[PDB]
Amino acid sequence: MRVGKKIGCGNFGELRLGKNLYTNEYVAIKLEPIKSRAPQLHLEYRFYKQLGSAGEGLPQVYYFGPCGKYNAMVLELLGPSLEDLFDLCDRTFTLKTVLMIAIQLLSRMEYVHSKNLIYRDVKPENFLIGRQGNKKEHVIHIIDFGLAKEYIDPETKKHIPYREHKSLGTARYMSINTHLGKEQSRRDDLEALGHMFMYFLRGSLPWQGLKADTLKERYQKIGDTKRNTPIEALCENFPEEMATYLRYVRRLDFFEKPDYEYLRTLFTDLFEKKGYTFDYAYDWVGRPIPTPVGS
Ligand SMILES: CC(C)n1cnc2/c(=N/c3cccc(Cl)c3)nc(NCCO)[nH]c21
Ligand SMILES: CC(C)n1cnc2/c(=N/c3cccc(Cl)c3)nc(NCCO)[nH]c21
Ligand SMILES: CC(C)n1cnc2/c(=N/c3cccc(Cl)c3)nc(NCCO)[nH]c21
Repeated sequence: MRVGKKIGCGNFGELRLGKNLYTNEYVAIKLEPIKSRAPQLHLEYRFYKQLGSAGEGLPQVYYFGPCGKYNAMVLELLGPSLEDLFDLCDRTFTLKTVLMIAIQLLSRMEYVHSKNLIYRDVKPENFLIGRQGNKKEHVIHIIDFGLAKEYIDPETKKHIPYREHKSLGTARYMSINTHLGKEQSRRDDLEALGHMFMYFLRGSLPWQGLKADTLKERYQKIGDTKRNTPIEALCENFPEEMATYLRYVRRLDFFEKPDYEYLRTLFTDLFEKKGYTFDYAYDWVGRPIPTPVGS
């Protein structure tokens, strides 16, 4: 409605509706308290700037600066997330929808990697369609670069070294090697995507809803269960290509450049085999799509 409206409640701050005075267009204002003892917003801004707004499926970024008691980052206003659309579609997606998502997100993640960044926060909440009117509703955008990292050193142009005993993104989708505390690299982004694709097809993953003693133990139980769930069991009654995908990405080496084209062709060949047309008729098309604003 009017600018200044709260349009999102984030983990580190909030999201408000703004206007671009140059165009009269609505924009998104991401806010983080200046008092934050774990500031993330400026890091994110710097990453967005390294990516640029050239490659498709990245929000345009306009501004970073202090705004009252907040730091403010202003960027392109988008539509709902894949998780919201998953909820709208009663928490399963068709194969056709999942393949259209997968093919696009493989290009998106490749682009991110091409800019020397690893993403490290794959989850459905972080992939948003464009707004309805704005003719980019078919485009799946990647957002939230707060957990990202430069994996090629700017100075030496060398890949970051291998390391262990690391922190611990989001437990539901993270790679097995992330659970083991290994430094994440390009492979881990692709494995998390694969877990997300299987989440969409199945409706859930078998390491969801586990009970723990503490956060530490839940991460442990989830990681243990991922290892104990064979890909064959995980992908039972879905096309073999899903299992082929998971095997490939699980078997990538730390420094290895993924063959993104191989993975996209795996899904495109299945897409053609099934007789599907890439018409952007996702499952949610024809349903009432949430919109952040009208005008
Ligand atoms: C690039 C980031 C800062 N960005 C841009 N647009 C959005 C966004 N748009 C909304 C917000 C509320 C409802 C809807 Cl349908 C879209 N939501 C979110 N997050 C969900 C908060 O409601 N992030 C957005
Ligand atoms: C009335 C308030 C809620 N409002 C409305 N629109 C904006 C706003 N819009 C911007 C700021 C920078 C670039 C662009 Cl394109 C829009 N920014 C801000 N704050 C960031 C710049 O001070 N506030 C805005
Ligand atoms: C691209 C830049 C010049 N730009 C475009 N629109 C804005 C902007 N929009 C506002 C701010 C306050 C109220 C309203 Cl309605 C819009 N604010 C700001 N504030 C930050 C200083 O420019 N910048 C804006």
